[PDB]
Amino acid sequence: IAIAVGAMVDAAIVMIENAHKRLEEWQHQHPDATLDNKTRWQVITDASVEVGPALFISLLIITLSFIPIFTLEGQEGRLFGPLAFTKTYAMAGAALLAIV
Amino acid sequence: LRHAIEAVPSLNNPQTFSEQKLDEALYHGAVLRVRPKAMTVAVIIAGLLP
Amino acid sequence: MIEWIIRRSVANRFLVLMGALFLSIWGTWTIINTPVDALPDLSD
Amino acid sequence: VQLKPGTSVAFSGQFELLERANHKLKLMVPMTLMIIFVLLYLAFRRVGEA
Repeated sequence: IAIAVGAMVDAAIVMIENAHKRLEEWQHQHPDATLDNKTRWQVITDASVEVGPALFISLLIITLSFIPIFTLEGQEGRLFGPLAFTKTYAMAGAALLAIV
Repeated sequence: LRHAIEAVPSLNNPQTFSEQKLDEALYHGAVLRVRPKAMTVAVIIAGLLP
Repeated sequence: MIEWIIRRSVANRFLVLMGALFLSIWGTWTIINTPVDALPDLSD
Repeated sequence: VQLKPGTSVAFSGQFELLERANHKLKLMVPMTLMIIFVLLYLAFRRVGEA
């Protein structure tokens, strides 16, 4: 619970900065005179374009990698095991929900 | 890095084969990955330290 | 495919917020009710 | 009334499963309202309509 939170925070700032730097690069193009109210819907997809495949799948490794320790177990699986299955399915939906 | 080489350098690669092309292109990705990954080592070293 | 699931999720911004509340409330309920112990998970 | 040494008292009646169900329905009716709105907002999406 102290490990996953450390392996969740990484990608948790990735879909943030990739968007913050995807916006400063848009606000850097168009004339700042007259603006619009759609930007906060295309910044969504922008970050989605090349962060969905990256992160989701990348942390989809933290699971199958945290499984080996889960496979061996008589006490060690109730030990370091629950700490494995957690952050995974989390990331899956909590990444699209984080990116939301 | 696949899109950094896919950028303008890509249309140039089959002709220019320039060192100055992949230089500014990999320098392009550089500023990009550090921006976030710099704040990752932070939340981890200053998060798993307590 | 991986993209589409992110696309329709861009939409339904309201449902995802609720589905997050049903998940946050369903998680707040189990984080307490679930057996807490300093007991190092048994043996044999 | 002083309880003579070696005895005790316990309270149980028809409210055994009364206070339970009752109080527990107050932990379901919100869930059902939260699922009511999820179904009304699902076919109309107009908040004021639900």
